[PDB]
Amino acid sequence: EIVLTQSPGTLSLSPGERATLSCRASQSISGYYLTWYQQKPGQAPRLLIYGASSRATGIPDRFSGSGSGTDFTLTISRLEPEDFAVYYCQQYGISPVITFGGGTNVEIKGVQLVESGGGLVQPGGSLRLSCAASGFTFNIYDMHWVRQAPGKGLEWVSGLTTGGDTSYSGSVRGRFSISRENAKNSLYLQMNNLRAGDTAAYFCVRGVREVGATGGDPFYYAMAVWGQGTTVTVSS
Amino acid sequence: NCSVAGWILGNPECELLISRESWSYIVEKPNPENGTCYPGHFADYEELREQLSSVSSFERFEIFPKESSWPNHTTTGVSASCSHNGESSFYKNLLWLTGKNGLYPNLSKSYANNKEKEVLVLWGVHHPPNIGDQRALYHTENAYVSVVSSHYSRKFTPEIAKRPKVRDREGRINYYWTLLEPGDTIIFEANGNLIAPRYAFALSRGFGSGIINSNA
Amino acid sequence: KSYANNKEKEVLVLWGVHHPPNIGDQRALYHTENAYVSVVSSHYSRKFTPEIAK
Amino acid sequence: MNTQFTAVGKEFNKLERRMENLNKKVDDGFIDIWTYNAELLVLLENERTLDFHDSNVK
Ligand SMILES: *[C@@H]1O[C@H](CO)[C@@H](O[C@@H]2O[C@H](CO)[C@@H](O[C@@H]3O[C@H](CO)[C@@H](O)[C@H](O)[C@@H]3O)[C@H](O)[C@H]2NC(C)=O)[C@H](O)[C@H]1NC(C)=O
Ligand SMILES: *[C@@H]1O[C@H](CO)[C@@H](O[C@@H]2O[C@H](CO)[C@@H](O)[C@H](O)[C@H]2NC(C)=O)[C@H](O)[C@H]1NC(C)=O
Ligand SMILES: *[C@@H]1O[C@H](CO)[C@@H](O)[C@H](O)[C@H]1NC(C)=O
Ligand SMILES: *[C@@H]1O[C@H](CO)[C@@H](O)[C@H](O)[C@H]1NC(C)=O
Repeated sequence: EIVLTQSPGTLSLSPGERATLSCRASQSISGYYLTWYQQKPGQAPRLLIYGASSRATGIPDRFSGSGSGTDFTLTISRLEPEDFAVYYCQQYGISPVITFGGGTNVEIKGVQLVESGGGLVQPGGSLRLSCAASGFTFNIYDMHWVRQAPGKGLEWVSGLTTGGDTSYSGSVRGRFSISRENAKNSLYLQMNNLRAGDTAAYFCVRGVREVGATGGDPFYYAMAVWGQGTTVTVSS
Repeated sequence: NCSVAGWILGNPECELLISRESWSYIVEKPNPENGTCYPGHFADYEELREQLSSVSSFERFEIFPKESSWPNHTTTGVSASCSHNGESSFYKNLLWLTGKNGLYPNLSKSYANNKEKEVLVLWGVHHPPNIGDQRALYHTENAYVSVVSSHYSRKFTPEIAKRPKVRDREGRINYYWTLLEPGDTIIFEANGNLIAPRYAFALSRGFGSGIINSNA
Repeated sequence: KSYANNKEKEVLVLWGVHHPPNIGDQRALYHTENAYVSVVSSHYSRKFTPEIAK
Repeated sequence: MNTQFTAVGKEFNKLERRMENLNKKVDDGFIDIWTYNAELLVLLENERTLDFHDSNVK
């Protein structure tokens, strides 16, 4: 899937101010296709906006966007020091491959998952992670594992639909391996042949309602919810 | 353990068994376990059983390949009750269709026989349990389908109907089918809310063979 | 509106579909020239959208 | 007798009780008629067999 281009990776602005951010791709890419996030360093991501217009749950009404085709845009009605944060640009490829903009700091001038196993290994070695589910039906949604080096643009390691169609990146594939358990309500990621590119924080991520199930659940082509992630490192 | 529904449609817990080209008679139990994983009305169940009482020739082919039939509608979604060893799936012989990131155009497609044998075709009509699926997937509260032939034709325009949980499903898709002879054509037209054919059943008739319920 | 069985016996239900002889009844009573009914079940279901017929 | 390559049974919904109770009555009608004719045939044929033997010895 296509390379993106955020605009800007950091900005510095004052209170009582708008903020225009433009994430644009190589090709023209149809616009119920992106979703937009924030994150405080120390906190996991949070969901804000989807499909270049429309707005998530648990919300003000200030962040509002537009744009289409190649150039997608999220604008901001008002700035506040509580917003001091890196905002992200995450798109679902038709090649079923999430792609990532590299985060955009706002500087202001004057139910759940749980991860398992994050830590150290030797390089060239082997280690597994798990995740486990709480208070929903892990049957339904389309899952993704994600990585993040500290203060860097994200990278999408892997994800899988409930019908078993995998998607990895061509560099990462073969070295990582996933497996899913719905009856257990848990997820697995056995990993081998690990190098310093894997020295980063990771996240387990619950995505998309596949087609069909009982609930008061809509769907987007966005995330559903994140996990709190965990650090993984090779060293000696 | 399978139903006729689970057999014909492509339930992954039911062995498809394309190698079974023809046979002596049909064997079931009285109380078949595996009906449809996503429930729904299946009209003229009796008639299809009687039509499939017998076999002279019978086989499975790919009327519309999943590849290249539906570029402009996303094809690959499934549901989790329809599953295989605890992993989600959907019936082999059929397809969902939905938009290209919420981009539903409407369809008109068709097929007529070149094989010179008789043909058996299935499709479905979507009844969501809530409206947000309807607007989100297909982007019309309007429904209108027209499945058309010389002899048979019919249209469908459903609404939402809040049904109870059945196999963790309030939604329904009502299944609809027909025979089709050599020379004759089918058309499908729709503004969505469809189950389309991937594979269709080529056949000749048979005579005199039939159906058993039995646990022996 | 809806109903399902708690009695565990079988049930027999009736209803009707209105065809006025004039339109002033239609607008006055119900305030739609449109008619659309949907009586729905698992096995049986059907809809109705009639007009006036003198 | 002539035994066809037959399929006996059927099944129906509850919106065709006409065909259900009909096909019941139809089939039971046939079953009873074969039953009656056959049973009288066994009784009478065995009677005529006794008479056949009796006559031969006489
Ligand atoms: C094929 O038939 C089998 C046998 O009936 C189906 O498996 C059974 O499905 C029932 C559905 O009610 C399962 O009970 C349910 O269990 C879940 C928890 O997993 C719970 O949420 C429900 O409330 C209900 O208790 C039952 O455990 C299950 N048994 C086995 C051995 O699988 C199967 O689903 C059918 N498959 C298809 C593709 O039709
Ligand atoms: C048909 O249904 C029976 C249900 O009685 C299934 O029986 C199960 O078999 C598995 C092993 O195959 C056992 O682990 C379960 O405990 C059995 N359950 C019961 C209730 O007997 C049987 O497997 C099914 N067969 C097919 C081919 O679907
Ligand atoms: C999809 O729509 C475009 C419209 O430009 C058309 O060129 C293409 O043939 C369409 N494909 C299908 C499968 O309808
Ligand atoms: C889809 O249906 C609407 C309904 O009026 C119609 O205007 C439009 O032209 C249809 N499009 C196609 C591609 O059939």
